[PDB]
Amino acid sequence: PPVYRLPPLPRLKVKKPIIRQEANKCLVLMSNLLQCWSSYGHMSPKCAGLVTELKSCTSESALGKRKSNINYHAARLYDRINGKPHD
Amino acid sequence: PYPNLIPSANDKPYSSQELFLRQLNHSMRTAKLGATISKVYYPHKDIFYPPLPENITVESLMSAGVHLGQSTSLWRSSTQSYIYGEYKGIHIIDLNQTLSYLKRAAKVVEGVSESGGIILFLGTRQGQKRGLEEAAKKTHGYYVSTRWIPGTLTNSTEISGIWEKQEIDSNDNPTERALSPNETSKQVKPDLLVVLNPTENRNALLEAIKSRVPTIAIIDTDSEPSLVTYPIPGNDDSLRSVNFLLGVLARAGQRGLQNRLARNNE
Amino acid sequence: MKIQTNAVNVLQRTSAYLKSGLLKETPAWYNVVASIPPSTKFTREPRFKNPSNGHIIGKLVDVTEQPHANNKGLYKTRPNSSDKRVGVKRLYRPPKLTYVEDRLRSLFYKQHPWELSRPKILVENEIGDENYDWSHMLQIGRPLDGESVIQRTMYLIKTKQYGDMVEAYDHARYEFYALRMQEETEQQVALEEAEMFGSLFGVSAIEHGIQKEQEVLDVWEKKVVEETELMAA
Amino acid sequence: IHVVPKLPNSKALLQNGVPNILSSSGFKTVWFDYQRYLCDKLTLATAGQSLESYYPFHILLKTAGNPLQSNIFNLASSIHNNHLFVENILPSAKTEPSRLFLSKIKDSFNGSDWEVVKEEMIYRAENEVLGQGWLFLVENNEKKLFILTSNNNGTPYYFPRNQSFDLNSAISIDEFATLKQMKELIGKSTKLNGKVQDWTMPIICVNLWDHAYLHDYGVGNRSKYVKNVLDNLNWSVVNNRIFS
Amino acid sequence: KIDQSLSKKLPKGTIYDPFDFSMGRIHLDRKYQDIMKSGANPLEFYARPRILSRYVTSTGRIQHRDITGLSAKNQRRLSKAIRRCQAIGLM
Amino acid sequence: RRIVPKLATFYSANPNHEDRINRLERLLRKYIKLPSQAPWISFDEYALIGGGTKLKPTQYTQLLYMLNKLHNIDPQLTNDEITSELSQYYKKIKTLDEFGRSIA
Amino acid sequence: LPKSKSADVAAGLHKQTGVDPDYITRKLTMKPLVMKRVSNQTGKGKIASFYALVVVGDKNGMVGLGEGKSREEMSKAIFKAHWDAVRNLKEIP
Amino acid sequence: TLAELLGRSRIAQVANNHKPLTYTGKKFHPTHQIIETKPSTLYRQEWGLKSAIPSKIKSRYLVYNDLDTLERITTFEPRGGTQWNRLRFQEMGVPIVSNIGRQNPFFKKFNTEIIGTGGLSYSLPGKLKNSPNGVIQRTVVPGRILNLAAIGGFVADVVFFQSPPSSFNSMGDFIRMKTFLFEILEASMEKNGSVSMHARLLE
Ligand SMILES: [Mg+2]
Ligand SMILES: [Mg+2]
Repeated sequence: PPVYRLPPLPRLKVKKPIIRQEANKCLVLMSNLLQCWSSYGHMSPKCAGLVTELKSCTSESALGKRKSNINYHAARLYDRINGKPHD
Repeated sequence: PYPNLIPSANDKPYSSQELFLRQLNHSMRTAKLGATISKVYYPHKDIFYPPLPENITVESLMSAGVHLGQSTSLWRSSTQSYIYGEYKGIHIIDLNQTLSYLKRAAKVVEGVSESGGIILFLGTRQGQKRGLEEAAKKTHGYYVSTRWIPGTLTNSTEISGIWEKQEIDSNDNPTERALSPNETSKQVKPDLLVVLNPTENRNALLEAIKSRVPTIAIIDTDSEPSLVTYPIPGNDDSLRSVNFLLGVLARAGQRGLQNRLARNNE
Repeated sequence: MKIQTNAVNVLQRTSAYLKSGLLKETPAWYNVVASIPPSTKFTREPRFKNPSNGHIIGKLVDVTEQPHANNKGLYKTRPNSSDKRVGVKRLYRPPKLTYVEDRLRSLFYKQHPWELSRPKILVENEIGDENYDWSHMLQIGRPLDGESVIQRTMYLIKTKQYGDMVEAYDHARYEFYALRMQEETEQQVALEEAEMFGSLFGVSAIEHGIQKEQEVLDVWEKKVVEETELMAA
Repeated sequence: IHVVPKLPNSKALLQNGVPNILSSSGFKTVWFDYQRYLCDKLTLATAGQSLESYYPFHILLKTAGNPLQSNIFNLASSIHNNHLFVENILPSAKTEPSRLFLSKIKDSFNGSDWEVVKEEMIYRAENEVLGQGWLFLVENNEKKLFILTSNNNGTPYYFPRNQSFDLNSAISIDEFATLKQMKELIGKSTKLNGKVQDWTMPIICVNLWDHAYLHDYGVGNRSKYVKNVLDNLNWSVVNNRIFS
Repeated sequence: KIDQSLSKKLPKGTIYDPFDFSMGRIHLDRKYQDIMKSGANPLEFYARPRILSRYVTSTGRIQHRDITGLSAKNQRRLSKAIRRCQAIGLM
Repeated sequence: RRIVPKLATFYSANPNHEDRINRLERLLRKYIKLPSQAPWISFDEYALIGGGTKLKPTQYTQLLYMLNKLHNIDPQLTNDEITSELSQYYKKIKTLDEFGRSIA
Repeated sequence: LPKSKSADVAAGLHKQTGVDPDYITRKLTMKPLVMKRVSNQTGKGKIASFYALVVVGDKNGMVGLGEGKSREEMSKAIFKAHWDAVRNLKEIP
Repeated sequence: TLAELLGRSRIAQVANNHKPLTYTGKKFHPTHQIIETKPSTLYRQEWGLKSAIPSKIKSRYLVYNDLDTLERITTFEPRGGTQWNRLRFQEMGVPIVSNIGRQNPFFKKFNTEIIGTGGLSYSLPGKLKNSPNGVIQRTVVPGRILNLAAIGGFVADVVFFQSPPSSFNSMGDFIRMKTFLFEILEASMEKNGSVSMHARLLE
């Protein structure tokens, strides 16, 4: 395959590192409730427990619960990982 | 021995401590029993029982792994004379050459120890510390494992200003008299810098040549050999090969120290 | 990197200082360094033999040295293009070390994939101390493996019991197989004996493997449930 | 590589054997040849493995729990057990049994005499092991001693590899129950290797293999041989391997 | 019941490992994933749209050498053949 | 005579600390087989004997680790030398009235 | 409690790099070659700096160049240049 | 000479290959030579390679491709699972025989194809295995059903008298959790080097 060697750079770093955390439980419950209410009319008792669960989740605050070291490694290992020729 | 051991009652079984002691006793007397194991490599044995420069062979160097140079793509062509050939995508260091350079290095190490010089063993890599400290202990010498702060010799008064200096006999007895504040503040320069990773501490080498100090280094197949007074071609990456070379050097310096002590006694 | 003058000319620089009177007292190292001089001759030295093979590097086959007809029946009467080019870089670039044994090794592990699964300690014991007569395979310090086979093949080749290499290799392989079978039988029977005389093994290899799998599966299951929930919502 | 250790007054041993119990030839058969053979076998087994560096006893302890690689365990066990036996035998390197040892024996065997204990040991040797084996007088974490037979290369140290009775033949109910209890204990260990704690130490190993007796005593008279060994053994060595 | 994406089906003749049952294995598998490559000039296939249409996007565009993964010369020949094809009626 | 540095770690960054760690490390090595079964000097307190301004948090944590493990050696098996080395690193009630009521 | 400058330099050299002070004081004789005033445009403003360049040398083939710099007056810069020169002494053939 | 010693020595003994360490395709046999250390040598990071190996690795076994690369790192993976598969197979004790009527290859220019088995089994088929309980006719092995069954480091084809609904349909695609016993009938080996086992589910 076609390898692509970079030139000598000042500093290998990702501009923004994404953590990719899991989505919020409360938000999910709210979405589920919304989906249920799309069907079954306005407020039928099929989504009786779901609403209660949502309320329990969003009692103390609107959301329930409230970084990736990737730059430090790149920064650390750039000089090694280079194919930079000798001095 | 074991003054605080509370022994269990005769009717009762052994205590935990008593049992441990019994196990230790068994180990000392009758565990290493059934056989003896000749011709096998214990890592520790290279630090505490290194061979003399004379008795080293090419075979021993090869076993240590000294022959394995850096890589074919990480080649400083300055080091061309030292390398034997390439194999497994790796330059292989000519080991007769390595031997001769090691002997030369060992002799200079011995000489400065005999003259009562300050030998300094510099080794920034991870596993090297313990063996480095042992070598430093062996000759009445010094070492550095935690990083070399740039300017220990060039800028000695700022860096090495507030550490205790000593006085010494023709033997190595402290002769503890008070050093004057003028007497203390002078730099105490090494008479041999010996590095285990010259490629990682260029700076130390540069200060040595500025500060006018002869230096020894394990020159791998990517390292500049002109940057030191006495290069030893060899495998600086593997921990055991370095230890072997270092241990040899320590032994050479130890001998020279012993000789100096003998001549003082005379 | 330029060739540094100042790392090896240390004693000269200090000798000058001593002469001047910049240095009152001589260093400890000074006499020692005088006695044992540095190299200071940082040359590129040429090499004329490949050490592994014993091929000649420097020489050129001439037109007069090749009298007979070539493949496709043409007589060489002139130097070719490559015979005129100045091959100096070959004298200086270090030789690629080649061994006949490497090919045999490669062949063996192609033929016997599961020999790779037998773990190999690469940490050498004293290489000088050993003394193996390859009349037979089973050496003492060395274990039984493809290497031992290959050494046996090489010995056979040397002695000319089997003039052909392939035949010698086959023979070595056949010697190995019997030994392997014997080893296999030894362990099984030892296990049987142990079972008979009331020995007790707490964790068998297969049981261990199952246990190892179980933890991973448990980890997967909780994660998988969470992922399904995520997907649903 | 595992090689046999140099015994004290080796040349004398070669010339004679052992004054009372073993001949020049009989001692050679048990040690100078058989031990060597065992060592060679162990080396062959454990040439390129991590086991090459370790001593026989430490190898055995490592290996004990593993069902496969039982051959290594057997060899290692044999090597250690045989050298213990030789150590017990040796004339020097007259000594009596220790007072402490005698007191311990008395405590263990309902206040019986040392001669009685010996007699019980020889009876056990006669009855328990068929074919090959070992006869140990051991000491455990409870300070009292006891007699331990093993059926070929069973170690006194680690109880799951005591190899103490033969299930090739028929067995008792009590023996079966004991086995079941052991198995349960092993299962309770809860480690990845699955190896229990055990602090059994051998005080008097005796070699019930045919490599010791068969030359001198013939196929019968193994009991007689055992008795002779018990009568004439190095007591200083025994005393040394007794106290905590 | 569960979807196909979150369970690695180990093949029949294959070996496996404790790791191989994991989520991490599946992720690794997901991460790590012809006649013109075989060694025959693509300019034989200019009267064979069926085969040339494999090296073309749904709309009709020719695919890049990064995508198709060809030798540069072989790629250019393929491209030429395609262009010839569309100059003709066929393709 | 010769004027020479005391510590073998002299040339290293924080030589005194390194020297201090080395003795503890040696002790640990010596009594590494001894079976294992609080009031340690502060960072600032350690600095005055150790590195001073050159003392780092990581170094202090390492030192603590070294001391704690040594201390953990079962008290019955411990030595005099170990204890000597560790020695360095150590260091009104309200009631009712006459009439039985609590003022506050 | 409290030529003199040259002696102080020599003493400082002896501390830093083990050089003979008496030799530095007597046999070495210095000579300024260039004596610039030099400046940097900083946000504060133009910041001037006295640059010296001062050959020192024992008149027996031992010679050294040295440069030095001070924001404070030129005497300090010259001292620094002298120091540098004595650090860089060199045997010419 | 040095060259001869190098050719002999333990790094030359490891036959070189640049096969992927990560191969997500079908694995029928070991790709790479497994390389172990001793515990002592691991403690001072020495594996008998060009360089030291990172202190993060605490496993004694590994696999590698390059002693040193342009990236200034040895290309390795700390795993030796293939030995354990072999050991499991040995424990199971089902002898591999060629189902096609052919002579056993171990008895009697170059052929790169796999000579019989790849060396996972040098066992011969004719033996029985006695125990305290008796002579074992049926080999009992615990395994996991996937949907095929994973049985001691090998996937195996499975057969049964009746398909049990209670165990299967209760957890349709979580059958991997519950370990079931198996009776391994025989092990055949195809040209590609895959071990085609055949088991039978016991209840
Ligand atoms: Mg290097
Ligand atoms: Mg300048």
